[PDB]
Amino acid sequence: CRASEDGPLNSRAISPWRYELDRDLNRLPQDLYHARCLCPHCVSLQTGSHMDPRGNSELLYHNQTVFYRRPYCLERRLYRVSLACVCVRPRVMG
Amino acid sequence: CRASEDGPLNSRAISPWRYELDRDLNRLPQDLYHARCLCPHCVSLQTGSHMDPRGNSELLYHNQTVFYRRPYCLERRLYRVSLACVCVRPRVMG
Amino acid sequence: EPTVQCGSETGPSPEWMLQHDLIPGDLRDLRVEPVTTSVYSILMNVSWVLIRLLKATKICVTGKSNFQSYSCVRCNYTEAFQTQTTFSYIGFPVELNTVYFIGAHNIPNANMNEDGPSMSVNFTSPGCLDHIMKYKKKCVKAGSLWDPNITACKKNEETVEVNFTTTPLGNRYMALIQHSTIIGFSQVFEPHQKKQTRASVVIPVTGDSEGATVQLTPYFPTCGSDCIRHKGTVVLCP
Amino acid sequence: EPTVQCGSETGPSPEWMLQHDLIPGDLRDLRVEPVTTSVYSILMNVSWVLIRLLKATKICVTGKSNFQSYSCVRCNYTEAFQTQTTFSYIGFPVELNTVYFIGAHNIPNANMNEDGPSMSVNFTSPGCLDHIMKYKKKCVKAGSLWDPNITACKKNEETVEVNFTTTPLGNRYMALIQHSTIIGFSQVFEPHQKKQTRASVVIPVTGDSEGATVQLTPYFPTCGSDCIRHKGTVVLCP
Ligand SMILES: *[C@@H]1O[C@H](CO)[C@@H](O)[C@H](O)[C@H]1NC(C)=O
Ligand SMILES: *[C@@H]1O[C@H](CO)[C@@H](O)[C@H](O)[C@H]1NC(C)=O
Ligand SMILES: *[C@@H]1O[C@H](CO)[C@@H](O)[C@H](O)[C@H]1NC(C)=O
Ligand SMILES: *[C@@H]1O[C@H](CO)[C@@H](O)[C@H](O)[C@H]1NC(C)=O
Ligand SMILES: *[C@@H]1O[C@H](CO)[C@@H](O)[C@H](O)[C@H]1NC(C)=O
Ligand SMILES: *[C@@H]1O[C@H](CO)[C@@H](O)[C@H](O)[C@H]1NC(C)=O
Repeated sequence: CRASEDGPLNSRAISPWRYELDRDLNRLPQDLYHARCLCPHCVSLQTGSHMDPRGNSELLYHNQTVFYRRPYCLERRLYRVSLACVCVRPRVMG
Repeated sequence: CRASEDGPLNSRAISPWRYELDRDLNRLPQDLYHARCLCPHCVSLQTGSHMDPRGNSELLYHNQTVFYRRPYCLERRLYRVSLACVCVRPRVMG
Repeated sequence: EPTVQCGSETGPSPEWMLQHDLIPGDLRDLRVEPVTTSVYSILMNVSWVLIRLLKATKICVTGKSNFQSYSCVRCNYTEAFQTQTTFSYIGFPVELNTVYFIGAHNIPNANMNEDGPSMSVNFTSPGCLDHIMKYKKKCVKAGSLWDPNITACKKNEETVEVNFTTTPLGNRYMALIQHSTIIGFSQVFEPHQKKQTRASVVIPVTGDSEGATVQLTPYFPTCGSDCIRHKGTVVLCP
Repeated sequence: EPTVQCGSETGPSPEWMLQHDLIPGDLRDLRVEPVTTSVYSILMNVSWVLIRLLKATKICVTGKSNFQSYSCVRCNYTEAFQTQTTFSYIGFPVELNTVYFIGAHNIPNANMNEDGPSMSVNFTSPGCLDHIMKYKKKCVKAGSLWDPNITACKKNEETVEVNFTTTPLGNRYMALIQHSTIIGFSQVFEPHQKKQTRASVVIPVTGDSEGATVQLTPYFPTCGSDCIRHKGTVVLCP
């Protein structure tokens, strides 16, 4: 849960995220890497090392085109890969 | 540029983005919407009405399967739509 | 004597590719309004005010809010309408917190390498923070109906004691205290009890917290870390 | 006596759809390293350590930073090699500020309802912020070459004057003064002059600025708003 300087853009954002693996034996590509938000809350720009609770870590999603070798025969369905996290301001009721 | 409370995440983010219209009478979808960062610098989580000079704004891009009506006939070429702005830390050397 | 029959089709229309020697005009006016059906469920209302050669009309709506969504509906015409002696339609399910860009064009439309595009209207769906749509399936499970009834008492300069009513949904809760900067941050765990349903949390604070703002964020598994929040203020208790 | 030949192909392999009663094994080892070609160009070095029935192994390049990366090439063999008595490949460019995940699997591969996938290796490609990769075409315009010689002098408590060399690249400059919080903020426009290349900027400040860090931010049109900055410290000037 820290922000570095070189990057690229994954260790440089206020709410960083790490790339996790999802493997399948009939998908193109074989290896997909979703976005997983690591820091529960956004970090302070004063240091960039430690987190502050004033913000929220909310994922974003888009639909990616994948091909499935379902019994051979090919298949085309929309797939769900999280692209990146954003720091959104909270909702307060009352 | 400012952050509101209801949403969605476009008027609620530290680096807000408004959607511009790119109308093409030979593209499917006929209307797309790129994200344009109205904030040159990121907003304070204290208020969200005013920005802070300690941050930077950077877009993310993706390849979205659109269709073009080139001479009619169908054809497939990826297009580079701007999804959202995210807040990224400065790079400082000397 | 025309009537409105409407359906669903997304993607390429058959007349989009084909050419047409003569082209209809265009929809002179177009309007959209939100109308709620009695029980909730919400459906979009599309009413437009409009020649002899004319076939149908297509409506496409796009939603862009933390997700991607795209739907289209074409409404056909039953028979020609020469008389001057304005239609409407109810055909789109509306989500929560979603901006909608809606545009319609007559079919057939302007041939390629020619101008005269259509016009569009815009509208933003109501959120979950209002009273009308606070009974939705998502909102109540996300915490719209829960009433914490926060009563936080400042014990002393360093410690603050917070009372809040619990719920069966969650067991761990955030805690924030923001006046000008962050002076209080803590994490707690509490088991839910039917006999006793009030909590007591002690949090250390740095600096004078008198008159601060108490912000309660629950950890409900169904809404992640971006869950709804409830207001609280420092109340001095004798 | 096998030899290395490699082409390029992205998508589904002709053996991906087909099935095979007998399936070969897998690569014993695969190590990927970066190599530099003398003039610059940066290229990853792909080398795998490798039964009687076997044809080829595919190499793919995939990583993600602000973007995606996706390219695949094949690598045929010429003859079978029963002899017990190492292969390599140089065919892939390296981008700027991108992570890289390299994927390789023998052909043919395992069928459905089976095990034995391929492996992957990590790699972190440094950006152009290092002196070896400091003259690259893109960010050399973005300010790698420029030496500000930034010198900050404080006249009095309210104002600080900033002395620095101007460049023909930029005309409008923004500044940061950050020691504990933001105490200084201004925006100035200065035209570069061939006769005199040494400009003056006045920026008012709030509070005691002794010991602060003066930080410069140029609006060079090639780098937008994420341009490289240059560190400077306040110097008490007689
Ligand atoms: C309108 O006519 C087209 C022509 O085939 C047809 O495909 C479509 O289903 C019709 N619309 C409705 C609502 O039936
Ligand atoms: C959306 O509609 C509103 C209605 O006044 C208009 O002001 C705005 O320019 C429209 N925006 C787009 C992107 O169509
Ligand atoms: C908060 O809860 C504690 C639990 O022991 C209780 O003693 C205290 O009286 C409560 N606060 C108020 C204002 O009743
Ligand atoms: C590799 O072998 C395949 C299979 O015959 C062939 O189609 C392809 O052209 C070959 N590529 C090279 C570079 O030899
Ligand atoms: C990076 O290396 C570690 C161990 O060295 C491994 O566990 C991890 O899976 C690698 N990263 C990816 C994306 O595979
Ligand atoms: C900074 O620039 C101005 C420009 O005239 C000059 O007068 C001043 O002496 C410079 N600062 C120093 C320390 O020389």
